[PDB]
Amino acid sequence: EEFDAIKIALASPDMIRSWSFGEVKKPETINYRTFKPERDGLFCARIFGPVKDYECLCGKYKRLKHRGVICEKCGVEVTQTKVRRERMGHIELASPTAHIWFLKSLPSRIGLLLDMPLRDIERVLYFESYVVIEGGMTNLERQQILTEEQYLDALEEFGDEFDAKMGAEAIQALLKSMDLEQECEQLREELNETNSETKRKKLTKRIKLLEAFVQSGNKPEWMILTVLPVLPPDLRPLVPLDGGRFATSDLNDLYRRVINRNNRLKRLLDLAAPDIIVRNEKRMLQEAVDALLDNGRRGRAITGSNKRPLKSLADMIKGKQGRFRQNLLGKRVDYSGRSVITVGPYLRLHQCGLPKKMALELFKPFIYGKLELRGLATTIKAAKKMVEREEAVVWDILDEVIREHPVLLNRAPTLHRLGIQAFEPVLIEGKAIQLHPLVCAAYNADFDGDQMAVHVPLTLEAQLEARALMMSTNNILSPANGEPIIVPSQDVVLGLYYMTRDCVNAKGEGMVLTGPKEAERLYRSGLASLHARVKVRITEYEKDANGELVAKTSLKDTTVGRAILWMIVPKGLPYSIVNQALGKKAISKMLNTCYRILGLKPTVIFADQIMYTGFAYAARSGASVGIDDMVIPEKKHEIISEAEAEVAEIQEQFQSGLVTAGERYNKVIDIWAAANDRVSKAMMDNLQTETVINRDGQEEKQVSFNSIYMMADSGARGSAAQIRQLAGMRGLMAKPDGSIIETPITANFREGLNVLQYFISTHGARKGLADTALKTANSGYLTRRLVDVAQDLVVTEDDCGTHEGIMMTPVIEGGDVKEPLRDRVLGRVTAEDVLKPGTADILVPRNTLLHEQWCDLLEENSVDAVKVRSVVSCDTDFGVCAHCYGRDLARGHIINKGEAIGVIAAQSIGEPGTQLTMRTFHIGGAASRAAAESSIQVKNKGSIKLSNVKSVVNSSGKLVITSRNTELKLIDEFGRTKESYKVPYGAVLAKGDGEQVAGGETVANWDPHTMPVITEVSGFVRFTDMIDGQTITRQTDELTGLSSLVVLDSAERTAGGKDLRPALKIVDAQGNDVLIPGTDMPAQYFLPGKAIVQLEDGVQISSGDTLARIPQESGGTKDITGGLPRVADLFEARRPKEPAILAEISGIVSFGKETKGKRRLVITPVDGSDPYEEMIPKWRQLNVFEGERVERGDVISDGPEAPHDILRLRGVHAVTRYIVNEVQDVYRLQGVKINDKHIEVIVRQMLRKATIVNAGSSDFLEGEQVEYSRVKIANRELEANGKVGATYSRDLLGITKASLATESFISAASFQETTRVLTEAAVAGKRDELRGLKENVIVGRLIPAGTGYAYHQDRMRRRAAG
Amino acid sequence: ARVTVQDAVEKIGNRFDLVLVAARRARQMQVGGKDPLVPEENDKTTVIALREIEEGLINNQILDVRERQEQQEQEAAEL
Amino acid sequence: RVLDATQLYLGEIGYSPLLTAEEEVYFARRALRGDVASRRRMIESNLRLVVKIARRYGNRGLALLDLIEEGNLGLIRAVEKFDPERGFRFSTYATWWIRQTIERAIMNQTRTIRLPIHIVKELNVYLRTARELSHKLDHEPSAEEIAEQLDKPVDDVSRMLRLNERITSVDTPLGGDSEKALLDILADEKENGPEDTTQDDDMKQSIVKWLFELNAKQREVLARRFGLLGYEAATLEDVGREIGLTRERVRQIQVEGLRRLREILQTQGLNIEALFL
Amino acid sequence: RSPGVFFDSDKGKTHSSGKVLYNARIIPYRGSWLDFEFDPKDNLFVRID
Amino acid sequence: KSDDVNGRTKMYKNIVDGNHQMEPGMPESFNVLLKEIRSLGINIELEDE
RNA sequence: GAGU
DNA sequence: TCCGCGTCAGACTCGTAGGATTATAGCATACGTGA
DNA sequence: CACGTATGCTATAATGTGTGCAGTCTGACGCGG
Ligand SMILES: [Mg+2]
Ligand SMILES: [Zn+2]
Repeated sequence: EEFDAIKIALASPDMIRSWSFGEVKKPETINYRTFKPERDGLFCARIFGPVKDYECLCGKYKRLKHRGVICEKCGVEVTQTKVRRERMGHIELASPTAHIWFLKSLPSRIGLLLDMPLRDIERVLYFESYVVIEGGMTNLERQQILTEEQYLDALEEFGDEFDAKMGAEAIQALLKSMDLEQECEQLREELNETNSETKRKKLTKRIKLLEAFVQSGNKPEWMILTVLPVLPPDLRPLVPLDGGRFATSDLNDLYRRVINRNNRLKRLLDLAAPDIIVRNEKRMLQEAVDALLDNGRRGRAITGSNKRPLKSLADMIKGKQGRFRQNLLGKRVDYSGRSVITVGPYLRLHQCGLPKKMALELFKPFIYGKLELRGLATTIKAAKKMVEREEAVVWDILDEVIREHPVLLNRAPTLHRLGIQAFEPVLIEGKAIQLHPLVCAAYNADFDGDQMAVHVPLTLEAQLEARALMMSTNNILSPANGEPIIVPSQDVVLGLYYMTRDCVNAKGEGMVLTGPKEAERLYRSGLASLHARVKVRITEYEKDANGELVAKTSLKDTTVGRAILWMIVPKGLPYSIVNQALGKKAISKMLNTCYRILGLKPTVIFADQIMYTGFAYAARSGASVGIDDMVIPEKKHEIISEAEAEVAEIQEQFQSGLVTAGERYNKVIDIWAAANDRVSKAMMDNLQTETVINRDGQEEKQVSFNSIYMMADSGARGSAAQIRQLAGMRGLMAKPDGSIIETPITANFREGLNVLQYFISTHGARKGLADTALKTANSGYLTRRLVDVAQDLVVTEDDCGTHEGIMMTPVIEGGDVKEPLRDRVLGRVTAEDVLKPGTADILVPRNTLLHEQWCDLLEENSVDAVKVRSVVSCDTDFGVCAHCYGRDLARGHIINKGEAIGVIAAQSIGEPGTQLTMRTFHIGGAASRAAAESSIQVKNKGSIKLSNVKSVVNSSGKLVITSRNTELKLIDEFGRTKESYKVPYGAVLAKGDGEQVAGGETVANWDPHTMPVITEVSGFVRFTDMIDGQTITRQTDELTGLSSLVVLDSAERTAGGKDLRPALKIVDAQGNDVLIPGTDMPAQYFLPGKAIVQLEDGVQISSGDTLARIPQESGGTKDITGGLPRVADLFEARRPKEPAILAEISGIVSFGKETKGKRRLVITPVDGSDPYEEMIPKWRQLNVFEGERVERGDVISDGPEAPHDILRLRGVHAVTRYIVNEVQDVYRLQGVKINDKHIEVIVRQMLRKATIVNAGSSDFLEGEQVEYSRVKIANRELEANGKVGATYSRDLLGITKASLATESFISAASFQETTRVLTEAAVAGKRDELRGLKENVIVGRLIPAGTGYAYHQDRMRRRAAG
Repeated sequence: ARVTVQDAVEKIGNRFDLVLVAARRARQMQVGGKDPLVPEENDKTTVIALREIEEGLINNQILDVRERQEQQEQEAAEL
Repeated sequence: RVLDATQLYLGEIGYSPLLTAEEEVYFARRALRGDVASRRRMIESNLRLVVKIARRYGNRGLALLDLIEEGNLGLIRAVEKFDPERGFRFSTYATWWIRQTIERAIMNQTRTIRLPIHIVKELNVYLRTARELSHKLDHEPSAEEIAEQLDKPVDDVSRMLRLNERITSVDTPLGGDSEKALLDILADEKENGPEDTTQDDDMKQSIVKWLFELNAKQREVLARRFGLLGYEAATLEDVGREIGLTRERVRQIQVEGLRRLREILQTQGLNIEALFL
Repeated sequence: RSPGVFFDSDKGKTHSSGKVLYNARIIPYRGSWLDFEFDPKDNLFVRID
Repeated sequence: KSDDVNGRTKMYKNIVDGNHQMEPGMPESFNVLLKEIRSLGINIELEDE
């Protein structure tokens, strides 16, 4: 029953007969009258076994009294009926048949192995034409197709000494006679003469096929079927419905087809039929076999009366409905329930309300066993009837069993592991599950009718798995980011906000209280408001340098409310944390602080307390929503009438034919966009600080206690954006096009929209909602791919003993520090003794987990950058070490060995995308774009420091930059980067490089809706390849007549001017070119498509003038829909459409020759003196200027980088950090926290494989691709033995191909592409020894990770020692 | 032990091994009827095993010791 | 290039020459007398007739190609049993064999559960009767309305219309949503689930334990008869094979074991409690 | 979709050229569809069904 | 909980006997998978230990 | 059709 | 080497209802098992 | 023998399919000319 590994190989005719326990010779299923199996039919009991246990058909031998007996009368063995799902049969085919999977499933396999095109084989198979098997006369060569009339010619002339045949017989004979050995050596010899790239691929392909064929012990004959296996009856059942009807599997219709045509062929052969008829029957037989194996593959799938194509064998393995996806990696499960969920605010964090009726049924066997131990139930039938009657004593027993027994709650969809949590159940009368509020966040559960699923862990092991790993109290922190996922929301935040926040005097200002208990006493007595500003004596407890906690006592100036909340606060936390007015953002930091100082128990109790008090005071507060809470600013109608006269001015300027339609569109949209901000700001000043109505002496100003403001400000619910629509102006809506409507919604929701404003709202709304339903599937597919590629990766070792790691640096995207070095590096092993600036004393050690204390020290020392141990640089083979990974973010300490990290990583990366696809879309309505980045303003005074910039002074007297990627740093006094910006091309700098600037001053200024082409030289403009009609167009106006030129691209361009590049050439007064200073490049700026030009031919220019203005339409909502495709292209390692060029080797740059403008590059390094040339397109312009010391991987031309090139030139750390940063840019744009180490896991899996270029001491040799783990283990044994070392190159693989590259074919087939995977594995004779998780889940065994790592390593040592 | 398992995890260390050790002990009380060290206070075998590990009475190594002790004394008795 | 099995076959038959009366008789004389060529030429020439007829018997049970092969087999029997000396033409004679062979094959293969020709032909006459009845009775005909018309038993008519109930496919999904089909709801009835299996274990172990509490002789006369502890289920007279060798004394001791065991079930709390079971 | 005629065009079918290829479709209530369409080289083609 | 037919009944009896012992085997769907793949004419065998 |  | 045709993928649980259709002549002599 | 199941034979002349639908989905990645 327990086996070690699984092999797939080709089924021999002989092998198929081994499984068969009888030949089916009849289409008969059963007798119409006695529904008993028909003789030698598809359900024959004489072949597949007895229908009833230990009973023959005719009923001569019954029960175990006759054990192995074969009834002489009926011919049925008396055994278990179980065998009818087990025993197979077979069919003897009168003509051989091709196995469609090894014919149509590409690569052709049968064609690839004969080196015969597929078309050619089929023409042979359908009996269109003859194929030569052996022309002894070299006059006719092998595998040469002869038509009907070509066979008649050679037939008389040569005849005899040529054998050519037709149909499956021919190809099978051709396969049989081919000698794999001899042809192998022949092809190897041909490979040596002139191996062109594609010739060498196809030759190496057939070589590996021949080698693999001899190693597999598969024979080519077996590609052709002479014996056809029959699936067991119960696996293709014919069962009677209640209504006297029958229902049967489609396989039975398909088997019947095949048997009828095959037996008819036997008949036609016995009858010596004429050949055309024989042929048609052989075609028919091949059609029916092909239909039976894989229906919709070769042509039209054969249909039932329903129109629908019959489901074939291949279909039952293939796709979602197939065995793997549906019945084997996911299952229907016993001891499972589901119901509506509702709140249980009374519950503690480790509890859930479980309906009595539900729990009575889930724990049925436990109740029966306890009932027999109490002697209440005599037997199981009596126990059953006692529970059916629901007797009073049974409830007391049920109550006894469920105590200390954890149950699993699950919510769909299960995106990360927290989607399942364990609780201790609390029995409740009533049919809905009660959920703890604080874990609503992990489940994404809101009680608008949500339902959840219940699972009972049965075994002692399962119970302890639930209580220790999966209990809600044990799982607080997100595994994705080191952040507490359990955080108060909604009413809880509102209550605490209400209590902490202060008010002017109110009841009992400036009183003095003995303890927070006197404060509570005063409030509930009615002599003090919660917002009274009163001084109280609190004793806070601060932790000292050692374990001992220090207590201190002082007079704090807080309010009554804050004093009462201090009672919930544990001793150990400072009083100052509650002394501010508390919002959601402050309460999360409260919980974090609590967790790091006190630990788990205190945090859990504290969290519960916070929930109780939060609700309680929310309800006391009497907080409500009236229409008077939505306050319109008095100055709306003025702002709007003004903005309306303004838009009228530009409409009038359009009607005059001066301003173009596009300019007016842009300026009307700008007017309204500013009007909207002004109205919103007016509402928010009038609402935020509208309590200008206070007291004590005379009038004072304070925060408004308007309900909706409190809700938004606390972070309980709503935001300023929502309030804009409610009380302010709704704003500009977006069309389904994405384009924005010119006339915005002037009204708000309190005011009420009119028919047109509402109709316009609809578009955006429904686009959002449709995005939720439809896009969630692309995101989920990405989760699935990710999970599949990181499956196997588990913590295997403690310490790999590697010195390797990636040098991380602080992240400063935009301007605000997005990812601090500490935040990026926290809880990461520090590889290599990394000290302080002055290299003369070790600051930090080697293997040392970065703890919060250590990270705090890094900030005091101002560490620039740190080498940190990463998953990618781990040496552990078949997994990673705890050190290279670092902290389990979900635990708050160093990861445990055995934890299945890859799955965690893929879940962590995938979930946000999948969930954000639903968030800003059911809710996604109002369109609020923002991209008016015109000028950069510096805030901290400092010296201007530009990097990778090549500007040039203009006529005006300003530093105009002529570089694409230009960055602007902000050096301080000592000298360290504080702020960083992105200066685009053609930007005007106020000061130059090294110049000092003051705070709040525009350093850089430019136009956002335009990408200028700026010159580097002065003189006149020449038109080259700018023929009117072919490449450009022309349009004039009136009296004077200013014409603009618009450059057409390959879309709007004729076939005449396709190879013509349009460019504005610079010339001097004479008419000759103007050399660009210090280069042999005549000045020529190539204009791209849709480039608008105002200067016509023959116009004088200075350096720094704008030649043309390329439009920059970027009015998108970005959101998520658009980001995930970027992410998917990264993880799939797609080379971009115009990749940048990079230097392959270090040395000295030499420009060479040109093929009509196409740039050759004759590059000559110093030590590697032999030259290296590369062809470059004519129009692609290089950023660097030749004659240069180039490092490996210096950017030559601007463009996106292919991850493959990055790996190939600058190695692993380079490409790992490219993917990490580029992906993280997307998720950071959406405010999603994912640690780099997760993306680094997946990257490692992408870099699994490596291609060997040059032979080792093993049988690797040129061009084999093997796992890097295996070749490094080989290189360990080579170092010890010497011999020929193996030279190799690591290869990057996209997620999909990387998952298919795993040696495990069960894993590969279960993912996707299943037909192809199983043919490749079957032909290679591949054996899966089941190391991976997928594989073990499929066979229903113990996982090789987590709990299972103990048992699985104990098996691995049993395996190692015999 | 019931609500929070953190201190029990801090005794053994590996959550995964804590589960195996507490399951093997709970099986002893469930089937062998092996006597509890801590007062049960009406708790199930699983909880007793976790309390025993928290207080540091049960250990993978200690279980293996008492396994050979009792098995070897039975071998002695047979011969 | 044509890779359609049908178009290729139809092309092949197209290019064989159509026969005249005297050609048919000349070939056929030698064909009956055994001329390999003669039978082949007559068959290959008259394939086109087969296709014309198989095209009229379409959209029913099998597909066109399937029909054409069985039709060919009919034409073969016609060439084997043709009478050249009779003045009657070949085409007329072959028509019978091809229609005949096609109809007979469409009766055995058209149905997943093979219906014998007798049942099928019976049914067909009931059906054509029903068509005439429906054409004068506007509303469809009842089982008794058909039976009344044939003067035949209502059970005969109803049993035959029962056999006409056509199969449903297990794999055909329900509810327009290609989600769950019959397989996905149809439960294993033959193999019952673990509550029933475990009940039987408890029942069998209960009676085995009851014999240990009953008299040794009573447990060696009651268990071995029913085959509970013995190997073979014996009867009152057959318990004489073991050691009993009695007819009266075996019958008294079987029932004496039952009377003491009935009071063991009245006291434990079953008897009439486990009577409903 | 109402039977009749309809003039359509994928705006940049081949993303490489990005050329707008115009097409016509005659949609009957019963019968074969009749399609007219441009190629990149501006050659008018006809396709049935 | 699912396919293992031996496992489910044995487990049930263990639950009624208090002992929550795990007595697993092979899910019946995998046995089917194998039979389906051999019906395709691909030899898939278990190599034991 | 129910919650994403 | 580039157009063109082919094949392959496209979240997770929950609900509801059961199922449709056609038509195969008519009669005379065999083939097989129980009695 | 009988009851159910099968095999058989017809003699005007007849001699190349269609048939009922599919509705266009899409972005990607290989594979023959
Ligand atoms: Mg909801
Ligand atoms: Zn029998």
